Amino acid sequence: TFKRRNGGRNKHGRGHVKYIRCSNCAKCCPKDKAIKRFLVRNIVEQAAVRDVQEACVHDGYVLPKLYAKVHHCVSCAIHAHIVRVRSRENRRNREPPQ
Amino acid sequence: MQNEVGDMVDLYVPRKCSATNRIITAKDHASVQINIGHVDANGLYNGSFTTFALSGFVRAQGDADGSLDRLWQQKRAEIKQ
Amino acid sequence: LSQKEQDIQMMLAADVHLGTKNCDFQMERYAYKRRSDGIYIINLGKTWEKLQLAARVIVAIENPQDIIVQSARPYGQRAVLKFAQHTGANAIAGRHTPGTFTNQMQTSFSEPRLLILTDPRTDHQPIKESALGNIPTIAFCDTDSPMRYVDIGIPANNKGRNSIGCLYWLLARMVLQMRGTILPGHKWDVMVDLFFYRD
Amino acid sequence: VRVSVLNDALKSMYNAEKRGKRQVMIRPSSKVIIKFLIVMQKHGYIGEFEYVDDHRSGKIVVELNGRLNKCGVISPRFDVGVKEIEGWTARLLPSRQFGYIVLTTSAGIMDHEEARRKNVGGKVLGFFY
Amino acid sequence: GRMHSRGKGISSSALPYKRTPPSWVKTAVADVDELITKAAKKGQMPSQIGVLLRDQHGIPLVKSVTGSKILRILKAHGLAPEIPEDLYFLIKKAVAIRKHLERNRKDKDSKFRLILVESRIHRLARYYKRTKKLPPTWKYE
Amino acid sequence: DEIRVDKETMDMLAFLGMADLPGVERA
Amino acid sequence: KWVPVTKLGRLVKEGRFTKMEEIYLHSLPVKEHQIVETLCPGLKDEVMKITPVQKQTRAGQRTRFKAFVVVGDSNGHVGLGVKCAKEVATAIRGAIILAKLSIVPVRRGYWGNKIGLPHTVPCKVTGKCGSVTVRMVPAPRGSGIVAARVPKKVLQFAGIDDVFTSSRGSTKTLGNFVKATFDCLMKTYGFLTPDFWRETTFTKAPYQEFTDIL
Amino acid sequence: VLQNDIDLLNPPAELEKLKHKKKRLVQSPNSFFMDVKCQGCFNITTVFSHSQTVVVCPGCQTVLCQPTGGKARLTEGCSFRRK
RNA sequence: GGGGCUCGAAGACGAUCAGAUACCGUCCUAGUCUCAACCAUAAACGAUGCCGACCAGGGAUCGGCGGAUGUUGCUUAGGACUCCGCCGGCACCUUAUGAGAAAUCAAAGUCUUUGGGUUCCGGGGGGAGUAUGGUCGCAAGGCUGAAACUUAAAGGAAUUGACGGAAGUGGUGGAGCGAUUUGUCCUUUGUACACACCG
Ligand SMILES: [K+]
Ligand SMILES: [K+]
Ligand SMILES: [K+]
Ligand SMILES: [K+]
Ligand SMILES: [Mg+2]
Ligand SMILES: [Mg+2]
Ligand SMILES: [Mg+2]
Ligand SMILES: [Mg+2]
Ligand SMILES: [Mg+2]
Ligand SMILES: [Mg+2]
Ligand SMILES: [Mg+2]
Ligand SMILES: [Mg+2]
Ligand SMILES: [Zn+2]
Repeated sequence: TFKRRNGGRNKHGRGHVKYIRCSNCAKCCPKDKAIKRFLVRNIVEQAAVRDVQEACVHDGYVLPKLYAKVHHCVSCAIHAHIVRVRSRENRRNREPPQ
Repeated sequence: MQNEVGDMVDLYVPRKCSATNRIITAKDHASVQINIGHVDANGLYNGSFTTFALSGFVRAQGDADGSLDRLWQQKRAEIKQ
Repeated sequence: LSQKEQDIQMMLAADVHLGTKNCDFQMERYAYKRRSDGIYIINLGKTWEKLQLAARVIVAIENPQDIIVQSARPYGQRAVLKFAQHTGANAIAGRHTPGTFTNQMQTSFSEPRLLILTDPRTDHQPIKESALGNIPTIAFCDTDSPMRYVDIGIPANNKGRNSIGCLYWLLARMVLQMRGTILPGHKWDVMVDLFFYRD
Repeated sequence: VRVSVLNDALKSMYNAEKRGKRQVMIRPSSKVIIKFLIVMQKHGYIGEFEYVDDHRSGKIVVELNGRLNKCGVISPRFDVGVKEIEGWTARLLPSRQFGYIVLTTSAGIMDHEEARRKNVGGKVLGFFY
Repeated sequence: GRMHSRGKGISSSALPYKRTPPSWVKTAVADVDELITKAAKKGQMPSQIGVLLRDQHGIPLVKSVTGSKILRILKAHGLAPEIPEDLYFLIKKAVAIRKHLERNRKDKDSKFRLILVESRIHRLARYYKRTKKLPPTWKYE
Repeated sequence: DEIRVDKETMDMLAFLGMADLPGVERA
Repeated sequence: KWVPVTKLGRLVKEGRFTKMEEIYLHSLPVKEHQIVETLCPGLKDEVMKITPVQKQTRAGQRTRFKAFVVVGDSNGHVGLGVKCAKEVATAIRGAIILAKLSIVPVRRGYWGNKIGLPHTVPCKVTGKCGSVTVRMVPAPRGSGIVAARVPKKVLQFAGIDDVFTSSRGSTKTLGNFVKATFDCLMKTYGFLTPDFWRETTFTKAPYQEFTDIL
Repeated sequence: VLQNDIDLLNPPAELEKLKHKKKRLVQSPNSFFMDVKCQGCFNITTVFSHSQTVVVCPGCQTVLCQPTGGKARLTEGCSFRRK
């Protein structure tokens, strides 16, 4: 039984795709197959935000952010609940979270 | 089918689709039969009509509307309706 | 003016020619051109001729009770019930009961000789059921209306109060004129306003 | 590549007839396809057909009347004597009452009944019914 | 289909139905013929001669005007190439690739393309020997 | 009366030979 | 005794119909078995097989019984019914009603000279259900039914005297074997032959024929 | 559209222009020859619309057309008429 | 032969463990990099050979071309956007009028109404890609490739249930070839279990 039409990856009209290394376990996963998330967080937890914005010499100072594109293998993405097992009908939905 | 004696041997003579000429079978429940009434001058409906039957295949394809519209144009031309 | 001219006058008043940004491949035979922004303009002589053919079909049904008009839409109810009131057909409004045309043990069981619908894409369930009981269908089809199991698809704007009201009022007028109810030398006393949806 | 233009013609006609189309375009055109189409028209299985000259291999536009169940070629064009026509018709035809096998004979391209009437054998082009 | 690739392009020229010269063509037949003779005299091949007669002269197609093809006209006046033009160009490509490989040994892709080019050369040479447009013992090395 | 329509729809009306007593350009 | 719930049932009850081919002409769905009994009286009835089907449950297995029933008048009408029920007797009773409700016309022809009454299939015809494909070849008079036991019974009820058959696939699956044979018999009034080339006259449907009664 | 709504022998001429050159009833080229009129000098010098050669005015003047992927680009300040 | 950062078969050690020649941790040899010469094997997969014809709809996208556009930190064209087409390409969505054991597939369709051309290749499960012979290779191995004997199933798809050291009851009608299912909105999911994981 073939579970997915794309075989669990994104590879059409090409042969080899270079792999990445999983952020958690350092597993070798193809770049097109690995689960990829772009996390834009703040260097300061929502809580420390006020305390830090207070201890600032410069009154006008937007707190810098953190940008990171995180790579995950299937096992770690499922374990971390980044992706969850879905019903047969819902698997064909590729739309990002509504 | 006629016997060599000269008798009809078929239980019945099934209708054919007016668009695709296909035989309309007894269990073809998607098939229909449309009666288009005839109007004389002043728009009154005479009581006579022309009949078209469309197989379930042509209706399932979606070409039933266009097929019926073409058939009606032709007959209307011919009978002056 | 001619009767055709007057009817297309009312259609232009009611935006019955205003299509959608998308046009179905089996409805392209009625779309005349495409507006610059994307709207297809429906050829309204084709709409008038389809209405005339539908009326010819309806008046040939010598028992109007064998005709069902349905609108799952909210702007079609008034129009559908008034069309049934004037023509003499049956009007179901809102949800069709899956089984109405098939389940002979249902209380809502009916065997209509003709099924008139408002939008083939909002009314897909009764069309699917009519594909199981040899029921011919008349529908008011938009540019994007699927044409499966539709026998007389009138090309017209469905999404819209005025369009639905005008289309049903014209169809009822044509049916009654062919029946002789509206005498040819006289107009129809009912205005199109009573076919519109009330908020 | 195009190996048998007759096969493409007959298969396109068969697909169009199944689809309910009333016209089918044939490209390329050939004398064998026009001769097969004449047999088909003579037996009433097709209507008008039109050869379109394009100073190349031509085009044929055939009117379809819904009377076709199937038309196909036999490849290879097996040698068929007059005596083997019965076996071939049993193999390919729905009944001994209807259907035609088209043969290429030195007397011309013809249906199997006409081949029997002149006692001429040849090679099988195809069939239609 | 491309003989040596999966490409399925259909780009090509489409000759007009009218096989006679357009009324605006007024060049006399002998004029175009001697123009072709000069063109071949510097060394142009029939394809280039046709290109030049098309874009620099009022000659859309030589066959329509004269009634004959360029290679036939050149053969009539004894200026046709010894090696046919397509084979000449294929051999030129082959020797260019061979020179490149004599400089570049690691170019395995160019080696594969050279194999394809020489396969095309052998095909076309076999056809030309069968049609007697090449010496019966003509050999490519 | 005062049926404001655009160029494409007036084209259709013309193609249908429709004078449209109130047919007016929307500009 | 019988209260007809459909428009067709009302007309059949009153006697507006005499034969089942008037229903066949208009492809009307038959939803009351009393219609078939009224219009096709010479119907026999035979249970082809009883099959136990099991649905695995938490506590053991839930066994139901599937009954295959073939009806027919041996004169061009055949029907097949399949009903699954908790009791065998009700499974058979339900399948007989279903078999009557699926009574279809069967076209019969002549292998050669059209002498006497039709005795075989008019043409080669095939039916498929699951992996089972059933072919029927017209046979000369006196050939009999050259078929397996399952298709022979259906051909006997259809009224076919002579026929050659061939089958491929898992015909051991009797539901598919019997369904494929029934589909093959059904597709026999559907092959267009030059004798059906005459244009249809389009008689009135019984719905519009008796709108005064209905 | 639906081919049942058209005649394959008499196709609508509006939609034949947009078909590929080879996919028409009778294939014809969509190229043409033109009488290019330069700025001041007569030099009609017929040019192929899809010319692959840099056409130069007879009096060794500036270039008149530029080869491109498709139709040749006439140089700035030149008119033309189809032939 | 050179290079040898990192990582890292083997190895050593440290843990965990009932045991732990493993999983976890540390240091690491060959190797990982390169040159010359070999090797010719992968779930080398779309598990789908190639060429050709036909047969649904749709919107994206890439390359080229044509047409129409009205705005450009633009240098009239042209670029950049926008819209409409044509050809070609990687694909995607819907649908059955098709096919299929189904999963599913717009080809895996145009098949008992069976024939466009051509190559390779399978014939219950093991023994067995084993023995032997031959051939290639330095070797590792590659290619070709049995039999004796043994066995009543093995296997595929799908259904229900049970389990998971996974996540959070008829009737009639409708769907399915069907087991079944809908109705009934513990559920979803995986399963090689069905005596049902105490498997
Ligand atoms: K993924
Ligand atoms: K090219
Ligand atoms: K494209
Ligand atoms: K049920
Ligand atoms: Mg790979
Ligand atoms: Mg291998
Ligand atoms: Mg493989
Ligand atoms: Mg491969
Ligand atoms: Mg075969
Ligand atoms: Mg074996
Ligand atoms: Mg049920
Ligand atoms: Mg699995
Ligand atoms: Zn991981």
